[PDB]
Amino acid sequence: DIQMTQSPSSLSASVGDRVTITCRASQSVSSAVAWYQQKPGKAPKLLIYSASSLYSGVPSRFSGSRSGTDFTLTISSLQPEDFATYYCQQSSSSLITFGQGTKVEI
Amino acid sequence: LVYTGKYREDFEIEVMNYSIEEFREFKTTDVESVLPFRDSSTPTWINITGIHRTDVVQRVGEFFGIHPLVLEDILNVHQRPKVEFFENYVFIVLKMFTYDKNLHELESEQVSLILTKNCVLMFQEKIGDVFDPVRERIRYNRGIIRKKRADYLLYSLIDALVDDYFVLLEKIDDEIDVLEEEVLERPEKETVQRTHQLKRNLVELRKTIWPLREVLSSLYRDVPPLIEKETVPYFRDVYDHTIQIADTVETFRDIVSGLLDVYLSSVSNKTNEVMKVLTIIATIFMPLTFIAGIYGMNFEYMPELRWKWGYPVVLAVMGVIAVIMVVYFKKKKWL
Amino acid sequence: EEKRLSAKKGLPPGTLVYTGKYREDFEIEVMNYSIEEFREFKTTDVESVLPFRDSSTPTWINITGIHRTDVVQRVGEFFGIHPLVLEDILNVHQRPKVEFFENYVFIVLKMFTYDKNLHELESEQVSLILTKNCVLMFQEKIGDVFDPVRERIRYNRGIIRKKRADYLLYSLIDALVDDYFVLLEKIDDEIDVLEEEVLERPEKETVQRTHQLKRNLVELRKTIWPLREVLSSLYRDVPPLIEKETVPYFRDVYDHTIQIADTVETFRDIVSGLLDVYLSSVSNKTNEVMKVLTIIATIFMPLTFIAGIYGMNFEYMPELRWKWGYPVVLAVMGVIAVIMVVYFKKKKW
Amino acid sequence: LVYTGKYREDFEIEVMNYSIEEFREFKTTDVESVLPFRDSSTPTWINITGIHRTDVVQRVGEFFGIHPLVLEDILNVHQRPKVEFFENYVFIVLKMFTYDKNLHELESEQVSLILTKNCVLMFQEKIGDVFDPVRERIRYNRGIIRKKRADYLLYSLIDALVDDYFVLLEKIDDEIDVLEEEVLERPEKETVQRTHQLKRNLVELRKTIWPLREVLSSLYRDVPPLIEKETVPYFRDVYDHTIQIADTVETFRDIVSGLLDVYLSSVSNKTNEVMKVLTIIATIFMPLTFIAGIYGMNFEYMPELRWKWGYPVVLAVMGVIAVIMVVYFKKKKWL
Amino acid sequence: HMEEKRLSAKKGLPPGTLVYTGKYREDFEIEVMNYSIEEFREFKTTDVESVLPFRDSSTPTWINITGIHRTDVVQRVGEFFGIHPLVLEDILNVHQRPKVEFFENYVFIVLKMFTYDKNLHELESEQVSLILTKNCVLMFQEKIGDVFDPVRERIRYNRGIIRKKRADYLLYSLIDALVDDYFVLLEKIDDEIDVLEEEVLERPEKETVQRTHQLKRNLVELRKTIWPLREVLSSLYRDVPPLIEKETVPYFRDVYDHTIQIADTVETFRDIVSGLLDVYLSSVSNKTNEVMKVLTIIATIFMPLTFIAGIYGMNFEYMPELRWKWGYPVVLAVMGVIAVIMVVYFKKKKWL
Amino acid sequence: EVQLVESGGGLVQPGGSLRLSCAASGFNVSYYSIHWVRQAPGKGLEWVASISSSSGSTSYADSVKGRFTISADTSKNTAYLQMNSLRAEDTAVYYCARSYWYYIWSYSYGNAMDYWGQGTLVT
Ligand SMILES: [Mg+2]
Ligand SMILES: [Mg+2]
Ligand SMILES: [Mg+2]
Ligand SMILES: [Mg+2]
Repeated sequence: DIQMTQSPSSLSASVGDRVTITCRASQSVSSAVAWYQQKPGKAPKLLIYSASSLYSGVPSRFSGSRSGTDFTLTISSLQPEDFATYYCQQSSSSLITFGQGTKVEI
Repeated sequence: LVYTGKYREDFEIEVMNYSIEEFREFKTTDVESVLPFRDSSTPTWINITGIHRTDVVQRVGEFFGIHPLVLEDILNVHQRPKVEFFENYVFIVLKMFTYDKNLHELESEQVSLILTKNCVLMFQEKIGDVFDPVRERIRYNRGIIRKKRADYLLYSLIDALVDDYFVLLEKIDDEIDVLEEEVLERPEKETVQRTHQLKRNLVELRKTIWPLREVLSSLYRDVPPLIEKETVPYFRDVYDHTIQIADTVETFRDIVSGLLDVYLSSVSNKTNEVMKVLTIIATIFMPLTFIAGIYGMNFEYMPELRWKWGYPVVLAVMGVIAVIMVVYFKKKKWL
Repeated sequence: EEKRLSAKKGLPPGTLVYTGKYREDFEIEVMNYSIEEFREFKTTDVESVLPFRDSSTPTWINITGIHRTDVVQRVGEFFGIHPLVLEDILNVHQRPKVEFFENYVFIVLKMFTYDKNLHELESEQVSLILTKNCVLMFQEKIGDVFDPVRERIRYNRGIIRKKRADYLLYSLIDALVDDYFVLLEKIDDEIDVLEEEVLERPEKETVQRTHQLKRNLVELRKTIWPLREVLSSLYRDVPPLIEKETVPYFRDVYDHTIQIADTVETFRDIVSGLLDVYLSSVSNKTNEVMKVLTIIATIFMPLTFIAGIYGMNFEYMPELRWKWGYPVVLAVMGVIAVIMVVYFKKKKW
Repeated sequence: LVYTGKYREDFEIEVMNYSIEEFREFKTTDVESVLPFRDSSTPTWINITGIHRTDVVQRVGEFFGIHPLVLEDILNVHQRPKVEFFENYVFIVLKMFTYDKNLHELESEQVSLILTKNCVLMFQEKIGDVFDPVRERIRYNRGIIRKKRADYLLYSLIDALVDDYFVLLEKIDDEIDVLEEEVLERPEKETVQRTHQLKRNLVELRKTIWPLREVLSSLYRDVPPLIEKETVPYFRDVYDHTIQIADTVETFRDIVSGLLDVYLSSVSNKTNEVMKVLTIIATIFMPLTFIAGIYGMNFEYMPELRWKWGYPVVLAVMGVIAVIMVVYFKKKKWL
Repeated sequence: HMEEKRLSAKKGLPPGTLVYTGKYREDFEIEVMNYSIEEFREFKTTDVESVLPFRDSSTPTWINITGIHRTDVVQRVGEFFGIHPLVLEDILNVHQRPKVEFFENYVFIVLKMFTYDKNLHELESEQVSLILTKNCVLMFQEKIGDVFDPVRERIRYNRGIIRKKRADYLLYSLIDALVDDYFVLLEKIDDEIDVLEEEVLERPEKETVQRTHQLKRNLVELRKTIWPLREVLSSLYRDVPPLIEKETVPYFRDVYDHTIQIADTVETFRDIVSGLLDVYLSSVSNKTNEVMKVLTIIATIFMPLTFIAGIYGMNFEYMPELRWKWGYPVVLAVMGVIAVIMVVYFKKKKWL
Repeated sequence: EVQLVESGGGLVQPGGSLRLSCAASGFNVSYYSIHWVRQAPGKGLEWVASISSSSGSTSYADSVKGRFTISADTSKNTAYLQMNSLRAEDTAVYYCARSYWYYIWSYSYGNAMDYWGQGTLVT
């Protein structure tokens, strides 16, 4: 089993400011980590895969980065719909594992 | 008949007999206990951790019928991976690697395996190994290893070894990424040392993995009756895994060799900057102190009479000359 | 060509995985040009293009977005294509190659794009499969260099309508080689720009760009040599699938590859020298600073101690009240400075 | 007819007869012993070393019906490895190597393999060879070399000579290991000498490896009528090992080229460090001596005579100037 | 391309003239070796007509035309032997890379013979053209001297199988001799690289730069010649023109492999010269570094000491220049201590 | 074009068993992987199981190891997750997700759950 920690537990901010969320692992995983949105009452939607690659149709304000076993999601230019609950995954092993979950609020 | 290795700290012998019904195992230094299992119809995994003691190795060889040459090869820790086949036993040498995150180097251990009849004999060098997965699979009946004959045990040992190679590759990828940010953002000399160490480590990985690919390919294609026709596709799987490892090591070496170029070429233009600051400071102050010496020359025959205020005029002249030096510079913007 | 699909660790057995990083779009376009009439059929469904296997007239099927692995697997199964051929199609990180099968010919090629203002050379793999009287084609992003063949088929220009699928394959490969030529022209433009910039303005950005060009040229070498090999093998023997009347045309393509190969090392040589030049050039800049500094020493450092030699607080000093001693010694000092400056003008420093 | 070898110190003949039922050993230097043994049923192997004694080599050649052109090629030592196929026998030219310490230059050895019927012979210029593995395999009855004919003898000798490159590159690995610290902590001229001596050794090694692969391919492709199969896949394996050697030597060449580059960088950085020290000293002291020379004037009338112990005030001003001068360097991480 | 392969049109020249392009006008000679299984006859002339009747000789014949500067002889031979004017222009076009052209009646090959003179480190090239037609082989050489002497010795003394076979084997033999000479020149290049390494390491002279740069240009030209020759041998091996008779096609694979080795060697030599330039720069950098260190160690001791001397050049109304109890001796002790500390620092930093 | 719909959950007493069905439209289960994920309301996501119908290889989470049984009917083009002996924590929304692998290096592979279903409550 492998566990991922996503911090901060919460982040309150306005629009137009960079929003950064970090995410780490018990043992290092190469890049098979993905970032997902979640609205209240809605299924998760993929944002980032391979720790740095934008999905199709995702807006470019989101951007993933890697530094060893430390992955980050950044929102350079926030938009009013960005506030939601954000999740990691790990795909390196056959045993997928998420983060705890970070919620962005106003 | 001398042990080439320099490690003699610990020695132990550990054995597990197993079957579909029930399994037994023991961890004792007695060397006679392994002998009766030569006659066991069940498959058994017999491991001798310490190979520094030549007497036990000779006794095991003479009991199990190992040819003297390969028995001597077993003690030879400095040997490239290979295979050898006999009418009753086969002999394969592999290498196990330990890599530390903080200490940027890797240690190599020679692991010998001999397959004969229903028994697989491993000759390690020291305590600590990466066969815990297959060992736990045998102990806890997880997987289909217990049902199959003694050959699946050898397959599982090689599988665990290649999995250890994969976790080492994960660690190397981690360190390469970190080094990429380091060289891009903090270029210095200890970075050069670290990159060079990493390059040497990948060179060693390549030069050990290629013979191992040959080992697996020969063991697959040759397929003697001892190795059986039921483990063949699993050995093909291990061969494909070796292909993955080799390609990954190759691309990692490409990246790490490409890391150092721009930093190394970046030299000789910092010398340009230190020269720039040196020359701008010299051409300002040294002529100014020469002027101070000239108009402060102790000759006793000078216009020391003030007339108009002379000290402010001299200070203003110094300031004006400094300003004209400042203006004269960066007109060609070289600085 | 092996009887078994190669396994991977961490994947379920018999899995086909796309390797590249292109997933934006997907498209299928079919051109069934006959001896008298042609058809153009653009779609997103895959069951519509499949029946075109047994068309008597030559057919050109083009699929963009091989990121959709299921479509590739379906088309491979419907056309009697080996699973390893599909694994090769979906594996981007491999050099150009050719494989001859009893029922089809498989070719892996690269087409490049070069962008100004961002000195990045990008390679996109295309797979060509000549099967019976049809040509399957697999790209991985929208846009290609085979438009000239499209207009040739559309407007009946040329010979393509007269001939069978082998000539279509030749046309596609020739178009790809022409794209290589225009790539070489762009790299020539940039290398001239870089040579001038390095020779007259050496900074860090110039070295970064020069090494980027070095890696780009290395990649071009690595992709152009297998291309030459596969064109050779295409025209050398090829008994089964390609008629003899076509193999002279392939000959020409082979010749072109040789030229391209030669040119790249020409380029390579230049850039392989360029780095060295940069070093010399930057040293030259430092030399100039040297010159200035040396001058500001030669006419100013020695004067000081003579301005100290008879500027001491020494009681036993004879020329304390000499008749205009200060003007004459200062005139001698100025003469020394002027003549030494002229001496350095003799060295042109 | 004419002797061209550089060495003439030793002259030794040793013949091995290997058969399933028994093995027959040669001693002494009896030239007349080999000739009656020409047509032995069991395959045999003959080593003649020190062909400087020409009469022996012409005698054995004439008794064996060898082409005089083959003898002329054998005597010549400045000849590249190539194979010539004849109806009666086959002729192979090849080179051994040896490496040495305290005189870093590897030297080659012309060896002419001749396979005629079940006999295999060769002509060495110096005592000793890398044939110890095949010799001990034959003597100690290891593997299936004993059963097979002289074609497997040729295969085994060629494979042993190819595997000699592994120990050669291990020696080169040791030398690179020494050079690592030698250059990473002692940038000096002899380091350059040693490094590029290694570079030239490696390039010469590859230059010789290329015709070795050529001759192995020539043996492997034609499938001579005398070599009636069952050994060709072994020659393909030798080809694979040759590819392995080429790749490993190229990797080592890349490593040593990187070493030369890092020596370049070290020299440039030492120049930078020296001139940075000069720069810091000049920067911090030129304004200080300028301030000192400002108050060295000789004006009769001065307005700065007294400011509440003005001399300590100017000393504090100079100290502040020196502090800020040494400190602005600190932010920029200059030195 | 290959657009109708018709004669070009230079503007200085008249419409149809063929002009020699090289720079040798000293030698002219025609050497004929007509050999069969049992006998062989050879001779040397200067009258072209006397070698014309050898076209229809059943036995193989080797015609050699030294001094192609005489365009009249070349054009007469081309007209008699039915050789296209474009091939004649290629024969006379010295400034040209190696190539091979297959025609219905003959095979045209362009090769370069390289010579390297020690103590004048430049290499010269001489274009040799081969035309294999029916039972005859025409050779065209720029000037006297050739690497084909071993082939002549093989023909004269009846060594090897060269006497029995046809003209294709003779073409093979000539190309093989040329490639052997290429190996010889590569060996000479290696000797030059060794000598230049000695010179560049021990003595960072000015002229060593010129030697290394001209060596690098020589290697570039060597590569630009080797590659088309490798393609020529590849085409001879694989494209199997009808005039090679298919029995000697295994003979050309050996020459192809030799060209492969030559190309590998020239690439390695180019890399070695690239390393030479870096080593030269290293040595020159150390040479400047020594004097930089000398200047630094002078300045870092004599700027603070002159600063100490100047700081007491101050003149105030209230001054401390009044001597303490032996203030001058303690000032001298202070400056001596400073100098000792600085020289120790030089010893600690290990330079001077 | 791709849609996932789940059916067969919402209420069952603890200690029982219930099977959730995942029906996929405009998409073939043969060439892709299907993941069952769990989320307790007000809490985080939790992976449960993965099935690749092409081979039948089955992966289970560390929480529900052996407890659950996942399969896929290729002919019916559905994915079935049968949960046994439901515990107190198992009351959550179960989501069905499509998976596709990508490429990082020759030794590391990772998949992304690009498509998701609506998700069904289970208590
Ligand atoms: Mg001064
Ligand atoms: Mg002064
Ligand atoms: Mg004074
Ligand atoms: Mg003063």
